[PDB]
Amino acid sequence: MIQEQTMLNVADNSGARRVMCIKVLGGSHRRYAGVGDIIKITIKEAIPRGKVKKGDVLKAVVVRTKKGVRRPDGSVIRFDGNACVLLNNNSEQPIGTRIFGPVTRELRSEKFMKIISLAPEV
Amino acid sequence: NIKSAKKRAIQSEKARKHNASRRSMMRTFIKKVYAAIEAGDKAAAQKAFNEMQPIVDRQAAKGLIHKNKAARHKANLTAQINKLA
Amino acid sequence: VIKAQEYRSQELNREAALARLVAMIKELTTEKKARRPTRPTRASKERRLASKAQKSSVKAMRGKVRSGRE
Amino acid sequence: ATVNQLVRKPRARKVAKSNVPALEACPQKRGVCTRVYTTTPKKPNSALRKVCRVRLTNGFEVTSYIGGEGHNLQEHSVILIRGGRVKDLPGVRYHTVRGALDCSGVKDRKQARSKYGVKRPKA
RNA sequence: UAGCUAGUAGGUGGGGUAACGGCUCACCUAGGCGACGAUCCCUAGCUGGUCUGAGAGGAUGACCAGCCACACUGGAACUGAGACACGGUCCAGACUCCUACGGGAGGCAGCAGUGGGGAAUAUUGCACAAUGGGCGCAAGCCUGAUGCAGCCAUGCCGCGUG
RNA sequence: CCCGCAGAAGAAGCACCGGCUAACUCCGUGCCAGCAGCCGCGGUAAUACGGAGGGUGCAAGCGUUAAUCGGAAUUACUGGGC
Ligand SMILES: [Mg+2]
Ligand SMILES: [Mg+2]
Ligand SMILES: [Mg+2]
Ligand SMILES: [Mg+2]
Ligand SMILES: [Mg+2]
Ligand SMILES: [Mg+2]
Repeated sequence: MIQEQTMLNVADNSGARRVMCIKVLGGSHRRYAGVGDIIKITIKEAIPRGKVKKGDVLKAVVVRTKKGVRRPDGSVIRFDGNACVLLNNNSEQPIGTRIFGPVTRELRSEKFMKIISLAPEV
Repeated sequence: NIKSAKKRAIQSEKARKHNASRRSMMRTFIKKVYAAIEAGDKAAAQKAFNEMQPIVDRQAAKGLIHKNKAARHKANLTAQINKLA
Repeated sequence: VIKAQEYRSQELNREAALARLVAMIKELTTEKKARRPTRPTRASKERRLASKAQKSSVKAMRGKVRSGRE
Repeated sequence: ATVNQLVRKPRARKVAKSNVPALEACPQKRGVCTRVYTTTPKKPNSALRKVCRVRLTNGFEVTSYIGGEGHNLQEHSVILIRGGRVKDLPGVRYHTVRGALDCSGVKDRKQARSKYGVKRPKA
């Protein structure tokens, strides 16, 4: 449930620190964003010499949610903080080089193979 | 972690384990002494001192500690002993 | 896009709009006059060369040279 | 004067500033020549000296003279700059080493050919 | 840049170092520094020297040698005669690359070299033949220290193009 | 390093030439193009520009631009002024 106006941490080293979800991509009047869901965000705060400056607008894929995905059996994984990985706005292609924090298996899709490799856990 | 001579990591950490054990032993005997000393009996004080003198002196001779450390320990501990009585 | 509402009647605002549009274009499309460069005047060049030559004369007779006297 | 006054507040050395700041103690600096045109000298010399406006590899955008008769310096030519005032155009405190870095030498300068960067007529 | 300082400045005691020492701790006192410039800010490795100069001085610290400091950044110890350690340990960190996805691994400010920077600077060389260096009783091995050559009119010096 | 080399034999450029600073003529250009360390040269005989000839000077180098000290007694203590 990463909807509009949701401030997100950055689970990689792109440069941002908090980014506001400004639109949930995919479908009309779609409200929320699970883990694998891509969102449109803007950088509400970036570190000084980051790869992206504050104010930019670009896509991002969620990787950690306070809500938590339910596994096929009924097991849930509720992180403590919503955080996403930045993506290029034309190619998916995450911007950052490293990736912090854990991730899940709902990320184990084609375009996010790079993310799931760089990611350390799950 | 480049050359051979990083056997030295083992050759040094094994020594550190043994050395820490020995230092803990030494200063536990010295703390026994100090406990006797603050307790209030030159009897127990000198008791611990006798049973600790070979310990500290041997650990000094073993190159673990330096002999001046045993010196200062024996000195001020004898001093505390005699001021208590 | 133009919003014309100052008058009290749509038949008046409907020409206020067209007036605003044509008056906009007539100056947003102007071809401002092109400023060609200007060259120093003949008399100014003559005064420059005059001063230059008088300075040349004084600076020439101001010096030291053994043309005549060996 | 007044050895006591000198003792209290001593005499000093006026640090003589450099008349080629963009060189900052470097013999030469390359530039991109963001402009290239002609400009008329000051009062007496009544001519059109060829000048350029360059952006060096040390951020110092400077106006630089263009030596010789004729050249092929353009908007994006990697050039090389030495010191030396023009004494004529107020503001030009530098030059260009002709005959290196895209700059051509004057046409077959027989004299001053080490300057103006022209190869020799092999004889 | 006119005030700064509170473990601060001392005292006593306890502790601690190889060693005295607020080194550290607990008390007692109000110290303690500061126009002879404290403090704060900018700059900088220091010296023998070097260049200039008549001399004082001015600029200065590339080579060689003496001393200090640092080892990707931050911190810490360990072992040790000696390190809080260039080619060791642990943690953290940014970066980068691997993977039997659990884990890792790395630190050219050594030589050579690459990319990059620049106006600008050289071989991914040879020998351990002397020298020194460590190891070893020693022979003998290791040594990109060195000794040599590679390259550049980069300086000084000498001879030729008659 | 040392003994034969049959043949000059494969081997001089660079700057300057108005004054400071030394070393001069012609040509072409004619405020143009250009030169310039400072003063400055250039409007038709230009010793200053470009070329040729010639001269001056250094030479396996020659100059240009850094950069420092000197001259600079222009931070003066030696060794200055009001
Ligand atoms: Mg004490
Ligand atoms: Mg580095
Ligand atoms: Mg290294
Ligand atoms: Mg070896
Ligand atoms: Mg001439
Ligand atoms: Mg005076």
